[PDB]
Amino acid sequence: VVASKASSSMLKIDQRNKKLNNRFIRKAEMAAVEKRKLR
Amino acid sequence: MIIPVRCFSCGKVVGDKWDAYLRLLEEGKQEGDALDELKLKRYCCRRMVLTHVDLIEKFLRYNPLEK
Amino acid sequence: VAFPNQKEMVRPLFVFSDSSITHPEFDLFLRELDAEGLSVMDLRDVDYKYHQLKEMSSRS
Amino acid sequence: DDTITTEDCWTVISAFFEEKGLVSQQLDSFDEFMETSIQDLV
Amino acid sequence: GNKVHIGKVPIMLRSKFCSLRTLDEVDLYKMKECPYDMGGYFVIN
Amino acid sequence: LAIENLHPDDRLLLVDPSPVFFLRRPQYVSDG
Amino acid sequence: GVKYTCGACAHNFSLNKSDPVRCKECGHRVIYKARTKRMIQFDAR
Ligand SMILES: [Zn+2]
Ligand SMILES: [Zn+2]
Repeated sequence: VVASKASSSMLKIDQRNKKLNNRFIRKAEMAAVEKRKLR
Repeated sequence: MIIPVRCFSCGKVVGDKWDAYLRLLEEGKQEGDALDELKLKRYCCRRMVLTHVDLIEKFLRYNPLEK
Repeated sequence: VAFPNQKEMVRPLFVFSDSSITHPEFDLFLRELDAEGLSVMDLRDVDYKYHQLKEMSSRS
Repeated sequence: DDTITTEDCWTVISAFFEEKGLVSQQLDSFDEFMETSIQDLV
Repeated sequence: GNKVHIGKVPIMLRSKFCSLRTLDEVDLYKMKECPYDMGGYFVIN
Repeated sequence: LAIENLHPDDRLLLVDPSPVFFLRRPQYVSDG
Repeated sequence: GVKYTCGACAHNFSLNKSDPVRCKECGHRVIYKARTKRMIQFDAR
């Protein structure tokens, strides 16, 4: 394929952002559900 | 298709900051911090770089019609 | 192909040059033909070659 | 074990769309028609 | 008695009998086909 | 090291002069 | 008399309104006309 530099950078950014989202959103949801439970 | 030259709302030139924005995002900076480092204060300008989709990288993958 | 003075040669197409044959070149070719004892193509044969090329180039 | 959050539901939905796709029913029906239906009609 | 030709059946794109089921991502560009195209339709005339 | 490796009391010293579930980080390839 | 371009190998050639519509070197059935030699001007607006 020989992808361009911009496309490779975008792929790396996408992988990092996917990992960060999968971590942070799940953590925030877990934090919220326990508070909603104890109320 | 490709990053617009001027911001639609006010008219600031944002067409020269796409490569710098991608370089900053490559280094792990967050999108808000990257936009702040480029001195994009007004959110009208921030939406131009934040919501741009780069389609020319898909058009360029087709074999050129001439040679 | 073959030079008159020299011997037979098998050559690829790209060796020939698009530039026109100069007067000294044709003179040397004539001198080599005279040395070997050969003649030049007849004007009737020249016209036949010209017509052949024109037919071939404009053919469909 | 551990609880299942909304993000896990979206992971499962992503798996669904990775396997099936959005027009899987058209292609599956046509593949069924070509593979076996023509022979049985004959 | 052998394989007699009875007709021509239109082929649904990206189905099992389509030429684009194979060809990976790179060759899909050489054939001037959009990788985002999903198939599921016929081409008549 | 990162902010996590910082001591909790030293983290308390980092006062602005938490993530929210509905602010995603933008992507470009999506999935499917 | 008028140039043409093949649809696959992008090879320039010409036709005389009597040759079959075909690329001379790869035999493709689809060819395109070449751009005009006139001046093209735009208002940049
Ligand atoms: Zn602006
Ligand atoms: Zn061709």
